[PDB]
Amino acid sequence: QPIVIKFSHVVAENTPKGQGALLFKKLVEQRLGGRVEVDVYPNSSLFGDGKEMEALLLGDVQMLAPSLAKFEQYTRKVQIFDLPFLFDDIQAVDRFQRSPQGRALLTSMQGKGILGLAYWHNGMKQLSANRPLLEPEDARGLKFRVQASDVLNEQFRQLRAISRKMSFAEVYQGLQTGVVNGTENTWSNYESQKVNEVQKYFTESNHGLVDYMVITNAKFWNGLPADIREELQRIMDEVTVQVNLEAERLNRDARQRILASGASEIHTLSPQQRADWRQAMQPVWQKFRGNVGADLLQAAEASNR
Ligand SMILES: C=C(CC(=O)O)C(=O)O
Repeated sequence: QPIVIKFSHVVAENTPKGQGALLFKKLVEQRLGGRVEVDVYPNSSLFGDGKEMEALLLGDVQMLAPSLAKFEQYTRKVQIFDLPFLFDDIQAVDRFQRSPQGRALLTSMQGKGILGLAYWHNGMKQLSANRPLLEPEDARGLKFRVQASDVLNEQFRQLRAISRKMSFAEVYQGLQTGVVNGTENTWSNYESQKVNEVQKYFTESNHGLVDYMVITNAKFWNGLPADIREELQRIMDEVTVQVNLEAERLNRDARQRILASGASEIHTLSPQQRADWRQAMQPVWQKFRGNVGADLLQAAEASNR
């Protein structure tokens, strides 16, 4: 009789998405009277990148919240969120997500059996490496780990660097062993996974973002009793507010803990240095302009107002 919802993810528990998954479980327990139960599998403990979606389509899991950079095998529209320097900050991405177009992207993969339920924020991305990254030319010849995204692969190729798509669980070992010597991520991801132990230099570039689309199997979700589906959506909407609030503070704490370690430095780009990094990376947009389309790019650019 109880409907079971298995929510798998790849991040540590002490994170926006980690706390969000646990909060969803808690609120379902406190409000659904045992009619729904939620199991949460963090840190790739059940499924890591890629495999998670294969499992979602098979029904081995009922809920995921993957980075918006990881949907190119289902749609090419969500690639917009990966374009470097498109969004000035999370407030901008939030505006885009709220737009009619941003809301419609939650159904962009419905024909493949994937239903989006919400956007969760994590934060802006920074750059890391074993050498200082002050000017774009510093990235040349480095090997950067990226999420499984052609946009992100091309971003570093544009900087004359090598890109290596790797699952999130593999980043630490990849950097520790030299398979990669740098990467990009939020302060939360870096500190939660202790990647600062293997990256001496960080650059607060805010050159992109890590945000998530909470997703489910359309067949499973659309097959739930209406009253339960609606209540679960209402809970999810409350959980979204909480995740979005904790994301900001968790990212600030993570930065402080990295700076306090003494084993890693952080360089903050001047507005002009940032413009130069933007100038060097923005050419990549031309490669995806066709996939995303002029309207989405217009809406995203308008979100910076
Ligand atoms: C974005 C991530 C992980 C995530 O926060 O879900 C990554 O870099 O693979």
